Amino acid sequence: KVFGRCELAAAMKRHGLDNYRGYSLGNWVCAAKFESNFNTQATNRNTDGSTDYGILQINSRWWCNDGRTPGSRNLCNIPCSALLSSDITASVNCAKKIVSDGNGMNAWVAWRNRCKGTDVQAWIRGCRL
Ligand SMILES: O=N[O-]
Repeated sequence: KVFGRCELAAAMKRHGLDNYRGYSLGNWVCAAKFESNFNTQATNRNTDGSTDYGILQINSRWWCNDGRTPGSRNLCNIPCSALLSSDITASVNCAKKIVSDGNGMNAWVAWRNRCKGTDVQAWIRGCRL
């Protein structure tokens, strides 16, 4: 499913991401835009053999099992295909564990390079929240 900007913002708020670990809703919307273009079916292979999955591009090196990343971890205890659902519950719950892991949102390269230090509030502008 390809989410609209305000539709995603509302689902993320519903799921409790707004100000989670001090990151405002705009940060998560900005990250999702640049990681997956709001597409739940997004997948990208990494140079090391692992793969990023879903709207928040969660990677199989640590977080999920995709049956093809030998010697990796499954810290969110899920198949990576669960991250590709039209329902973002599994992605949001895994994102909460990632952001709590010590490095905050710097875990997302696209956030660090494209969202961090910018006016992220612009991403929830005009939305009925
Ligand atoms: O993602 N472990 O194959």
